[PDB]
Amino acid sequence: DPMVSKGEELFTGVVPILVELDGDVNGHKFSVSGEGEGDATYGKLTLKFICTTGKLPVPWPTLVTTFLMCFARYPDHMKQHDFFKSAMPEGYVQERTIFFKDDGNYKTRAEVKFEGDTLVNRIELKGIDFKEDGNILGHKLEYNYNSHNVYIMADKQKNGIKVNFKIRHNIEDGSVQLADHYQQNTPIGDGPVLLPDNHYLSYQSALSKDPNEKRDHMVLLEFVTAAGIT
Repeated sequence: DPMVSKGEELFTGVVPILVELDGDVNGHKFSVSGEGEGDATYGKLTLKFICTTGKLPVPWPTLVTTFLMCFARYPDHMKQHDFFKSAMPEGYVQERTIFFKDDGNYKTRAEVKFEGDTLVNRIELKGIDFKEDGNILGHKLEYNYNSHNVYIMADKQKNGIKVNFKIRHNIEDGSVQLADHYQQNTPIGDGPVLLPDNHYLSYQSALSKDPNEKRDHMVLLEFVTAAGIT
């Protein structure tokens, strides 16, 4: 399939990644840069993020979803359902609203695209209605992360996809902070794209710290595999 060949041919080896985020949560401003690499053959991403403005005013884990679904491993039987790659190199727009239960919300807009050989994820994040002493602005979320299925459906009328999922962030007292994600993706280009049958992506995420890093930061290792169409 000459289509499966193209956007796909972009992802067959290891691909450098750049991430840039401009954040304002309750008038708390911040910027984050990230660098790393994706190997979609194995559904694998390794990135390190740095708050370049000092202290991150929210928990790092609250940002993991926002900080690259084109790096999912789609099984051979499922290649015709990989929207993310199909949109490349021109890229796509990924927009979210993420509702933190009993707290504020983030609204994000991202452009995911190639800049030459580098895959680039440019983000703007606005958070509003947060509690200064909640689990988010009060930094009460543990530095870890649970595995999660993400359910993808076609959005045929917007020539793109809808993604819907919940993330439970562990709180220090042992309870959980629910973060309800609503997502929409649309191609940046005017060309054809693969619009998938309902399926899901399985996410495993591991959060760590660089022992030689003084700045406020996050090392993220994600494995992501498409499933749910046998």
